[PDB]
Amino acid sequence: VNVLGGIEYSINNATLCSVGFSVTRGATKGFVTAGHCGGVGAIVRIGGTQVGSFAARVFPGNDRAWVSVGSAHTLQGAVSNYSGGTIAIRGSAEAAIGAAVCRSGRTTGYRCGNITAKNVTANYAEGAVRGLTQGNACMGRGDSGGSWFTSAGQAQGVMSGGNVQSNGNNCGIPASQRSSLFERVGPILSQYGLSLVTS
Ligand SMILES: [Cl-]
Ligand SMILES: [Cl-]
Ligand SMILES: [Cl-]
Ligand SMILES: [Cl-]
Repeated sequence: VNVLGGIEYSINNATLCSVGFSVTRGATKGFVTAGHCGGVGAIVRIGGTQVGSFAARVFPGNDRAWVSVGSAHTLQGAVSNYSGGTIAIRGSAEAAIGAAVCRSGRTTGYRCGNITAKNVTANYAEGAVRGLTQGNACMGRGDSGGSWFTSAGQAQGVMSGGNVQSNGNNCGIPASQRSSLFERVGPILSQYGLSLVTS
C-alpha cells in the first residue's frame, strides 16, 4: 500500500493516529509520527493491512516516533489534502512565528493556520513534553502524529496535542483561541538517522 502523510493508521487494531511523513533509514522504509501514538513493537496497519511496527519512540519529554514499513509498500513524499489530492514535501526548512502552516490528519482533515509560538511545554497526564511549536490551525483527537507543513512543502513537525474542547477538537472556536502543538521534525530525523522522502 501507499504511505502518505496525514492518512489514518491503526495501532494494534485498537487506536487510530495519522501518518506524519514518509522517511527512509538505510535501506529501510518508514514514517515519522508522534511517540504517544504507540509503544515500541506495536503493529501498524494502513488500510486494515499490516505495514510494519513502531521502531522507536520518545514520550513524554519529547513526543516522537518512527514506524518501520515493509519493503513491499510504497512511500510517497507528500501529504494528503483530504480532497483527493496531495501536497508535495520538498524539505524540512523550519518556519518562523507568523508563517502560514497547514496540517493533515484523519479526524479534522486538512486545516490551516499560522505558527504562533515556540518552545512550549505541554503538561500531559503521562508527563510534560517540552520544546513544542504552537500553531492555530485546528485539530482533534485522532489527528495525533499527523503532518504539519508549509504550503511550499517544508515539513515542520508531527501533531502532539492541544486545547481540545468537549467535542474532542478545537475547530469549534476561532483560531485566535487555539493552541495546537507539534513536535519539530528536525530533531526526529536527526535522532533516528532518518531521511525525509520528497517529491
Ligand atoms: Cl517506496
Ligand atoms: Cl520564530
Ligand atoms: Cl492529557
Ligand atoms: Cl524541525
